Amino acid sequence: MADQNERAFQKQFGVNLNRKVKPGITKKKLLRRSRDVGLGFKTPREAIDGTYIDKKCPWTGDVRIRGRILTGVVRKAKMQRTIVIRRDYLHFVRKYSRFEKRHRNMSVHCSPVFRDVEHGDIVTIGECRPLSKTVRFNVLKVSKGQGAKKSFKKY
Amino acid sequence: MLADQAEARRQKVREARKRREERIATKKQELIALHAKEDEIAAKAATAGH
Amino acid sequence: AKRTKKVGIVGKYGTRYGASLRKMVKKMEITQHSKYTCSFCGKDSMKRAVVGIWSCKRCKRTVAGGAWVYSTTAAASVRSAVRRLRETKEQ
Amino acid sequence: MPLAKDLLHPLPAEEKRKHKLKRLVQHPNSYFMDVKCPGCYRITTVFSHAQGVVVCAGCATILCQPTGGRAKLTEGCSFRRKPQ
Amino acid sequence: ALESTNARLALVMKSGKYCLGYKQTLKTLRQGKAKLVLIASNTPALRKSEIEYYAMLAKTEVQHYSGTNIELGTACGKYFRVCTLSITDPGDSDIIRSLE
Amino acid sequence: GRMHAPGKGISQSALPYRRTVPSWLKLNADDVKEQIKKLGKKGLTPSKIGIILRDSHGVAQVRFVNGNKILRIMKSVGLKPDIPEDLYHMIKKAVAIRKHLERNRKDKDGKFRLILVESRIHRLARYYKTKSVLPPNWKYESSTASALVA
Amino acid sequence: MAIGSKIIKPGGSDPDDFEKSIAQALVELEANSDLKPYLRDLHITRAREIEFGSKKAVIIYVPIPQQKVFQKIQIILVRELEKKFSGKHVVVIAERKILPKPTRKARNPLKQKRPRSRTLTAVYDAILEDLVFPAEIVGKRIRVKLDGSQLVKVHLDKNQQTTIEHKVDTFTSVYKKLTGRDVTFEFPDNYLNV
Amino acid sequence: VRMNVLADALKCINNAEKRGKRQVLLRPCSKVIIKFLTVMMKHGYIGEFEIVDDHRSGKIVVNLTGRLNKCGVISPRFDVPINDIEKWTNNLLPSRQFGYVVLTTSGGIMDHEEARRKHLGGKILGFFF
RNA sequence: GUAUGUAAGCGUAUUACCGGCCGGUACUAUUACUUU
Repeated sequence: MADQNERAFQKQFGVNLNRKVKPGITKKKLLRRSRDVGLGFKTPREAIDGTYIDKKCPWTGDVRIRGRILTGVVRKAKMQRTIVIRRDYLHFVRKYSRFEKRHRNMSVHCSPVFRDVEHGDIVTIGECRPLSKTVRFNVLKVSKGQGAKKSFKKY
Repeated sequence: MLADQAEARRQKVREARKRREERIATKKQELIALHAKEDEIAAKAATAGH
Repeated sequence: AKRTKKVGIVGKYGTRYGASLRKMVKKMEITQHSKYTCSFCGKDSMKRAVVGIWSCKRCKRTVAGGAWVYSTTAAASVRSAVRRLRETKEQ
Repeated sequence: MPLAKDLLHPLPAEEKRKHKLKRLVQHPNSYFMDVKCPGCYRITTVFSHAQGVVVCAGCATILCQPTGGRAKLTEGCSFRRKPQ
Repeated sequence: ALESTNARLALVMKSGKYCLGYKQTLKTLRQGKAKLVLIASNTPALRKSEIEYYAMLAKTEVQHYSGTNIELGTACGKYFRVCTLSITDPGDSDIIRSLE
Repeated sequence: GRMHAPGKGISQSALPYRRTVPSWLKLNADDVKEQIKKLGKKGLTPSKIGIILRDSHGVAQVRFVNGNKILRIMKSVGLKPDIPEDLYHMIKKAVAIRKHLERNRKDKDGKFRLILVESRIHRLARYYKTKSVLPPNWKYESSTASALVA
Repeated sequence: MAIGSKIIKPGGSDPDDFEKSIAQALVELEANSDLKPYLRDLHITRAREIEFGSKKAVIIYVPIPQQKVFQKIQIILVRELEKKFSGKHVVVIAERKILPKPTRKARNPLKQKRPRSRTLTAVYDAILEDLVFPAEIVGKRIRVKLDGSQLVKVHLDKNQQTTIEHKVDTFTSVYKKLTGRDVTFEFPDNYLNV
Repeated sequence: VRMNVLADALKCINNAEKRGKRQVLLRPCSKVIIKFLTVMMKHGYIGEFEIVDDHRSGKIVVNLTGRLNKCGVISPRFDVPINDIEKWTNNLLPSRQFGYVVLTTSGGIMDHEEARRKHLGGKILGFFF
């Protein structure tokens, strides 16, 4: 992406790598501890390997993704570190004794751990600490990102 | 790069299909030829005579 | 931009000389300055030099034509008619 | 009768009268033949609704010329109305 | 009538071999590679008759085109105004012995 | 249906029940396969192969003798044309009648029908983009179409 | 060389007696040497015997690439088996395994989570197809009884039905134990073209 | 074309019984139709049905006792949340005693009587009296 | 004598342990719908 090059030096609160005085070394070069997303939700391994600062990320940030787990389809991948999902469902109105198909279009934060997020991906989103006005969610799993043909590379 | 590496696997798998088919084709010619040979050598000479 | 939907070329004449006259102009000023298929080079390189004269840029075959149009409507009919009378007199 | 079945065992004569698609199990009236042009030992199996302007093995002789139901098999040609 | 050649020229393009244009067509006419020469109805008077005469001495058959340059070229499927063709080896053709 | 016209008129292929037969047919699956390659190299479309082989041979159905339909056979050996034959023919007709309209403008019936021939291409192509047999956002436009046929 | 047992009989079961006996039968046929090259590749995975109310039918299980090869010869192989193994009607199926669209506790098809082919009924239709080799079931007309029972009419061609027409009765049992639905047989008696 | 195939066959059955005619040719017979038709058999409403294997989509010949006043098909298949079972049976069934409403339920295509015993509601396929 | 509706068997998703069939563990196509 960017080499986390913003006007400020991007640092995570409470991790300064201590060169000087404290017992030496077994490789990895990084004090980066990484998550178990645990509603049996498996981590993407780029969390552990992530140079990316993202303080609004649950993998690199001091945030809980708290509450409602919903599954939806990405309609717009356009934004740097957030995506739009449209969820479309039947709401049964008893009066009309038929439904109306109805939509809610909601912005949801894509941490840059999640790569090949493209419209039309089915994505598992969790309500998040409500992150920037229309962004009230964060992606807990990209369950699609996909390409059932594309997973194994076509000749 | 992606197309070249996806040629690299499938072309070697096509070579591998040929290897399977060569082994099957040689053991088709070979197993029938030796088996036929054991039955036949004395009997074929006799038939020609008759 | 399709800058003007209605006027096209007649925007030179802008506000002057009444709209109905300006519609007539639009057809004629399209047909003139237009590259026509030269029957004698098969290339569409024929452009209006002056009022009744169309010169093909390549082969330099210069053809006499209608004032705004390479082929005037009268001409096509004219040329077919003479040609047909020619056939019957001969055999 | 207006209770008049027996379409499970559908009577011979009627089925024949109807059409190729109007059968209980719709079965082709499109058969097979073998064509012999007597200068040639060669049999090529050609159809009466031909689908080919059929050249025999090497000889561009003719064999059949199509008309839009049954292709007319032309002149002095003998054929067996059977899948060989 | 005609139809005819639009179907034919597509086949020659696909299977066979082509040289278009006065300089190559003359070269193929000279060399004897040119089984057929096709001349536009348009070609500047001189070059119609040259290419006929290179052909007459070569004994190669000239086909005189019913249409323009754009018509020649669209038939070959090339976006270019073709004013001569040599068909040098057409592999499916009954087209080798044809006169429009 | 007949979506272009009111026409109810269905005439379609009655397929003979016996899925394996014919019994009389001396010829191997290799033999029929080989002819499909040869005729396809000669530039015959799979339709033209499927009809020619029936009459010349006996090939009753290509599918029955060798388990694979003509198009499948051609594809495996790599003879497959870049755009499936049914589009090629539709696209040929649209270009041809468009070229006719440039020559003979004011054929009001021809232009109306010009729309029908493009309209069917777009719809039929739309399906093939779903199959991914056509690369997604493949578009029929007239400029390119003229070249495509030839 | 000595193609007896433990060669043509496995890939299924290393015993039994029925499998071994019919293995010996095949070897007898192979001796004729016109029979030999075509027949030798054809492996039997297993053999089961069942009875239609007097006489037992010997069903043969085929690994399936073998099936296409088996089919061409089949009637000559079957006839010769019938005289040697008499009183037995010998019938050929090819061993196909039976896969589920979600059986159960929110649960899976998986292995290879299932193209069209890899299921139930393609096998079922193949079972009619292999048991009847030269006739082929022109119509197949399936009765449901008033007292909630389902029964199939299987309508046999008429051409070369002569080898399977005595076996019509046994096919009922061959179906009944393995596949299940009760089958009855109907012809059309004579070749009436539409 | 034939968006719901179900209704086209069951209309054919009604029209047939309106002549009095014991047989019908049904086109193009679905699984939903087969399950609809097996449900008929149980209550004796129709005689034996037979599905011919065209390699196309299956046709059916129906043998008809004539016990049936009329057979109707519900599309759209309205979501029954178990206590609309009672409302739907009242409206279109001639009696509370008799006549089966037919559903597509979780466990199969079953009558509302059978559905009540299993306690599995559904989406409504049909009505047979 | 039936009837089979109910129960258990047998044919690539009821396979595998541990503790004495039971009960976990390891478990598994997305949904809309529907069930509790």
